[PDB]
Amino acid sequence: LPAPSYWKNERGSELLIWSANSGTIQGTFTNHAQGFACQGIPYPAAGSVSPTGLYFVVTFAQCNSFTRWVGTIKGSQMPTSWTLFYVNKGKPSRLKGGDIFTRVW
Repeated sequence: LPAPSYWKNERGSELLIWSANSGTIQGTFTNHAQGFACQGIPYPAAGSVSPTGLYFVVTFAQCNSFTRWVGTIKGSQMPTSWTLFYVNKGKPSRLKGGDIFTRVW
């Protein structure tokens, strides 16, 4: 994982990587989905990078949710799958999906 570096997915979410030394990732993630109560606020991204790939987790604190991405780095692209855990009648739920982050700088 190059660091620092900056990546965006197809939905326009941002991933800023500060460092990834000794395979611990220190990053900042911001969602930009209009309507999501935690969009536009930067949250820490934490995880691990290895020869096998990477994973990172972001907790959107004010929204009682977190997402974990797991994937790999292939040059300027970072394909990943994700699992979101959240709470609308106050009921927790899970969602699953995929993202490709592309390196911007």
